[PDB]
Amino acid sequence: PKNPDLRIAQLRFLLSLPEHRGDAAVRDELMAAVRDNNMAPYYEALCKSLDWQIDVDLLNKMKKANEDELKRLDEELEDAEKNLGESEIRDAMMAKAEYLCRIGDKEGALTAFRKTYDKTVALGHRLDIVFYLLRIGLFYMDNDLITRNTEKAKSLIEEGGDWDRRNRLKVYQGLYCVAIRDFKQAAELFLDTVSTFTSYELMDYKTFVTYTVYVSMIALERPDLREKVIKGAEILEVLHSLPAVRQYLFSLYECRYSVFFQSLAVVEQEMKKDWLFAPHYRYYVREMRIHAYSQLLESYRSLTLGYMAEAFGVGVEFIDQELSRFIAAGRLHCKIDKVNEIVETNRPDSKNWQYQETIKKGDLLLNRVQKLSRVINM
Amino acid sequence: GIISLLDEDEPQLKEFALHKLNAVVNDFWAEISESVDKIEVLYEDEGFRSRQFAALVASKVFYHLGAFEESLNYALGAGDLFNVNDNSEYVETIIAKCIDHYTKQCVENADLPEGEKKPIDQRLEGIVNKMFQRCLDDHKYKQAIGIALETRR
Amino acid sequence: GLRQYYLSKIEELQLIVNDKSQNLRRLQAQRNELNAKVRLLREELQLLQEQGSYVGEVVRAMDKKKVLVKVHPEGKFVVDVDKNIDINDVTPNCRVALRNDSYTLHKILPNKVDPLVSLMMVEKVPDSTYEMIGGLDKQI
Amino acid sequence: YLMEGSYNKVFLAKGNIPAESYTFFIDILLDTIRDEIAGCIEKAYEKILFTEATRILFFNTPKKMTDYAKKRGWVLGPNNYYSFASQQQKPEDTTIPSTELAKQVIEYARQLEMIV
Amino acid sequence: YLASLIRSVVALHNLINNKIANRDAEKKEG
Amino acid sequence: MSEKKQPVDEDNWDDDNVEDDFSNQLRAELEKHGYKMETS
Amino acid sequence: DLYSRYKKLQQELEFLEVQEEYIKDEQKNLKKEFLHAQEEVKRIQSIPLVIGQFLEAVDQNTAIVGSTTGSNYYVRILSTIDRELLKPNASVALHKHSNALV
Amino acid sequence: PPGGGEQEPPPPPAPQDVEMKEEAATGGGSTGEADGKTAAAAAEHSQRELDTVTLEDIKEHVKQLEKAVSGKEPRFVLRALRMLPSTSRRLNHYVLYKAVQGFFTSNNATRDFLLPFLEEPMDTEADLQFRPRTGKAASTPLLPEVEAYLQLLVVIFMMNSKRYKEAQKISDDLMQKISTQNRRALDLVAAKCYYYHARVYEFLDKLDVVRSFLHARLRTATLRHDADGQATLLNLLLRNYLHYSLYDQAEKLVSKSVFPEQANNNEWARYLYYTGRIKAIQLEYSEARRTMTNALRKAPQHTAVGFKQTVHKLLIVVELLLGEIPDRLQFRQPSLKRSLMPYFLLTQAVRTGNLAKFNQVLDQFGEKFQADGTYTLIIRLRHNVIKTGVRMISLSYSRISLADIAQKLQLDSPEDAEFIVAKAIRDGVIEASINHEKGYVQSKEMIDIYSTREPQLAFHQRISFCLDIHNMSVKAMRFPPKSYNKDLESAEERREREQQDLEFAKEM
Amino acid sequence: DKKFHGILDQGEGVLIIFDEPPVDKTYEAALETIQNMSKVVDSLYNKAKKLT
Repeated sequence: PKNPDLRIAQLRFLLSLPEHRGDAAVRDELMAAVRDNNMAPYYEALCKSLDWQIDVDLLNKMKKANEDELKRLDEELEDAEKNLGESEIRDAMMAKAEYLCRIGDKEGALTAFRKTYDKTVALGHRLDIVFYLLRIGLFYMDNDLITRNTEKAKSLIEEGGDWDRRNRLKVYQGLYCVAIRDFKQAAELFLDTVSTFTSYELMDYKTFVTYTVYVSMIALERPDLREKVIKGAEILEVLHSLPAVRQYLFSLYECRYSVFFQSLAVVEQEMKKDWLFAPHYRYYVREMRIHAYSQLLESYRSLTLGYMAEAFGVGVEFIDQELSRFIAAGRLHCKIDKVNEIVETNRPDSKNWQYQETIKKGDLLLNRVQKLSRVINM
Repeated sequence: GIISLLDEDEPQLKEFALHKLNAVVNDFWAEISESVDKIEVLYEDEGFRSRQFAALVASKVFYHLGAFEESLNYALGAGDLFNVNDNSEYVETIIAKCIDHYTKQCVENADLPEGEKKPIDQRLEGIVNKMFQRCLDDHKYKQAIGIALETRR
Repeated sequence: GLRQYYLSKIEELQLIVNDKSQNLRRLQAQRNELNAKVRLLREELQLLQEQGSYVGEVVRAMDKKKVLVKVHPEGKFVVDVDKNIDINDVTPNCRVALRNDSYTLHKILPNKVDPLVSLMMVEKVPDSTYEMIGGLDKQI
Repeated sequence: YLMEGSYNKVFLAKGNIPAESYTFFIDILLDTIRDEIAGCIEKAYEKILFTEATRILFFNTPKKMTDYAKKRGWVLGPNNYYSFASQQQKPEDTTIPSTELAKQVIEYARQLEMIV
Repeated sequence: YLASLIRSVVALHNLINNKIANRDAEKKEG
Repeated sequence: MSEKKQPVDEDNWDDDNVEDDFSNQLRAELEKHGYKMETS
Repeated sequence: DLYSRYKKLQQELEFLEVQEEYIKDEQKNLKKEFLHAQEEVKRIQSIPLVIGQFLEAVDQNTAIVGSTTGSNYYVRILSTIDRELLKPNASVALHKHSNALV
Repeated sequence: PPGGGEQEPPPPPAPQDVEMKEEAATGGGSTGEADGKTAAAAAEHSQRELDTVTLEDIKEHVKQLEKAVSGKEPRFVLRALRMLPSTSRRLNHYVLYKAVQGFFTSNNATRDFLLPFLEEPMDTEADLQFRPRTGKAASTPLLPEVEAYLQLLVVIFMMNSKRYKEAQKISDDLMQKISTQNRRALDLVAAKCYYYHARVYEFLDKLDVVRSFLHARLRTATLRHDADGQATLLNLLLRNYLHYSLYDQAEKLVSKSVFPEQANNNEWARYLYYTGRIKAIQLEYSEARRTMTNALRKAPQHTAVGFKQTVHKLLIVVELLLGEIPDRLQFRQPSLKRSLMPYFLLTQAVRTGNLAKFNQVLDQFGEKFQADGTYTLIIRLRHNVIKTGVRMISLSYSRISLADIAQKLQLDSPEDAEFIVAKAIRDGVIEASINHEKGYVQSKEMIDIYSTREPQLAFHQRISFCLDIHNMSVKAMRFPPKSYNKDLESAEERREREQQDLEFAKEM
Repeated sequence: DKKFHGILDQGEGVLIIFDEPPVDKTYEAALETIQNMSKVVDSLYNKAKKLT
């Protein structure tokens, strides 16, 4: 049964990576682990965990009950094929091979699922099997197997409208596009926030709301922010339940820059704590800083540097080493003066920077077909 | 390193240098391969007791570096010290140039022998008819019938 | 001197033989494909002057390499076959190609269409499944 | 240190030799940097007085500043070294690209239609 | 630059179309 | 084939460029700002 | 023999040298004639042209049409037609005697 | 005795079976098809010879109880291999020594007994004119001596076996190498034996004899035959000259054999690396990063710790000498975790602008870079670090005092911070002026590089290159048109029947 | 909010106004072709690299 199954892997993260944080995760992970027949997924989580020396009877009672479910599948198959329904063996393990998917590993899942895929002639079970493959490929981050059943799913979204199987799917493309650092696609898959539902994997709808605002504040510009997230009632009333996030969004839009750092270290700190964000929190706020520098600094031309400490966020030499590392980083289009204490900006035309990415991609694909040209013909 | 003492202006250290140009002409052969070519300086100099051995080893070092005509001309003017041996992998090198330039000159001399004929350097035909006598004396005449055509004589 | 002089001519020349011959072998086939394209292109103006081929409909075959073929607009004909066509391969109710001057049996086109597939195509029942059944499980 | 613009440390080493005399070598080194400073005056600088560039090498007031001030510009003036930082004439050339590109575009057309 | 860039990929695809042609011809034909 | 003698013996790159500019620059910004509220 | 082993072997270098220049000449000559024959086939189109309708094709470059006289035929194509302008119900052109695609 | 008596008898039984199919068929085709037939058309026994290298590189490990490699040498040394009336009994002699190994005890080749396995080229009608047989069948026992190398009374046996191999080698060097690939096949066999020769007879011994001997072996190359001795005898010339310090690098400039003309993607592939470290130690001027890159992209699917780690190191060592730098650890295979630490930790500091951070790397892993000997190239990077600093600050700040920039660059001295920055103008890393009286350094805003005719040059480098890869994709793909040879017009009898039916339509 | 664009001065309150429509249409439309053809060559791995 894979419907509560994501919290398990999130708590494997929460057990493993925060090294100080190693008590309650091995409490509640055990609470869900040595019940509900979980047998395979914790031997190396036991390696990361302690010895837990007497696990042997705990193993044997649960592989014993697993043996009971296995042997009653083995009691089901012959009366199933004896008087036949819709091939009631695979009609049994199209319900209980998902039990074997949670309990056993991915193999007893996958050969039974690619097995049972050829039975149900309508997509109403096929696409749910594909959803199960999406979820376990999400668990073991099967980054090539998700690319298969995404398209193999999408091939079955045509016939019918199936918007509880299409808008539902857009959640999966959004979570994979936020697993990878694809933010402008991630908020775009997080466009709706209406047909999105009280799901199994974000049991708080508001956690999904926090995710789509965290990606949207990078992914879109002011025109969109000043129409979409500011006037959405369905997005507004759920952040109305949030004291910090409602402040965190409106500090940027309402030009409240100094408290924006205060809330920013909170959101970045929780994002540092967060599973499936934790790969890219260091990429997030380094973009948030230079974006906030763009928003304030593209208003004036003759703004001094000593205004930004008290007006923007404290620390003059911090603004010095920060801004430089960004002009030096080839973004943040201005040119700071030092020994008269002023910051001067410019405007760049969309002809050199638009050229720059073209020489990047052109040299990249030239390296690509260069390499494959070396590959073929020995 | 022995190339450094080519500024002595005493006609015995040139001879002491060309003592060391025939046996160690494979390791720092690479060293004096292109760097110093003062063979023709002492070779065209009034300083004798050298100009005899030097065009030999110039005909060694300029050979492998594609200067087949340079080693051919210094092969001609090198002297009795040059053709004294035919017991190496080098007589094969010098006859494949000298008989070649000989007979391909002698096709033009087969056109116009009257006037502008060859200034033979006294072995340019001497090893032609000499190595020809080697072909006569080595009992082979299915080849001695052949080069006798090839000389255009 | 004929060993180290004369034999060295042979080891040299063969290297020019081995790659100039190879360049020749590439080059003449490189002609040859284009030549076949040229004469194949010229042949079509003569070949397109030929008359067309009739389509027919085999009812059923009979004795001595013959069949019974009825064109849609015209009448049934007893014709023979060509030598490259098998009787068991000739199925009843199958279309053919047919030459026109002697009505010799030419080829065997597609498979027409089963009179029932046309029928259900006309009727167009709304195809269904168990997954669109609303609460009729005891009747199932 | 001669690779980068370490100059003063090089003239500290000059003298700070621990090994032996090395005098013939550090006098070639005393020169091959004399023309280097004698070029380093020739960058876009302000009016340098008769003290700053006078003391950048190792002289008080000989006529060696007349040797360099008459050798190059930054001429002897009213406590003045003259800046002829012109750098004006060389741009705005289309014709040399209108010959070289006239070569290169034909070179494109050769390996585009003519079979090779 | 774009047009020449695509042309090489086209001819390379023809080379793959050639390889598939000669290989699956050597063992099959003999 | 592949004789190869012995003389000697995404997920990864955008994080690596964050490591390129940002390999070790203050790591955990949480209190430096509050240490500059009283100095700045 | 040993002497003929070089004379007769340079002889075919002289003899071999001509043919690559020769096929070098044919390589352009069949192009320049192939353009001449390239247009030559389209005289069949001309004027006196009857109209049928495309149905389907057996294979590469041979198809099945239905004449507006009423009867269907097994017909040949003309080569220079872009085949991707055919689709299903194509109105085609048929030669009035040879009865092929035009 | 039961475990050895059950596990030890199948080893002979296996390998002898596969060795009656690899080099028995290579014995039939490599000698019967190159000594008597052409091999330029059919030289598949050379890549088959690569297979009978790669099997035996990893085939033997143990000191050979049961005589499973040590019993091969009493077997495989009684080889006349003259003709089928003398080899049809040799096919029985691949079976009789199985009865000698199994029924009896054979001769245990354990560090003492190789000399009665060597003296076979005289007896049993063994010869040397079939040097396809005696070179391959010289190497095939010359290998497993030196394959384990087992440094214990195996250097003189190796050595004398190499002396018999040198006798066969002299018969190749002087004795009738014409058109048989007598020279050419034994440039592969000579080439491979130069390595075991060079594994036990280089670092132990004095390779410097094989310097002048290698000038003789290279000397007879390029005169008689012009391939595969042009290849191997130049990297094999190079590999200790790099290791040592000979002047042959400008020798390698004036060398003719810098091309060996399509040297089979091993010698040709690594050759570009071996000439890459040449201009590395002779001051990379961005000339050889394309041939370092070329040597990297011409390397096979073996491993990286062979040499691909080393070219992956030096290849962007020299780009750190330039100033540009890509990301390196981005393919975490068998090296982009193990060997990168000190090196990626170095370029991590190089991509910064900090001065003594470079020293914090160099004290930390100076000896590790001395383990590779790259240290004499690592030492000069401070120039490039300060170019990164002056380009960084000169790009970032516009009007900055010189009394700040040495303090941020921890240079400790403004008075020559005039001079480093001064050279930075004087070379071309930055343009604008310095108010030396005041102290501020101003920098102009140079924008619009688009109309500054340059990215046209960045195009024109690549337009011609992509036309070249198109044209090479034309030149190496016209092979296909072959085999099939008849395009019939239509027919003959159908043309006659068309004449009959047209004659009947004309009669009608 | 980019409904207007220009600059705002703090020294004396001056709105320097400037505009041009830049060439947006060319380089990005040429650029997305490149990321199509990247996926094309990735498909050429799936018919060339595994195959022959």
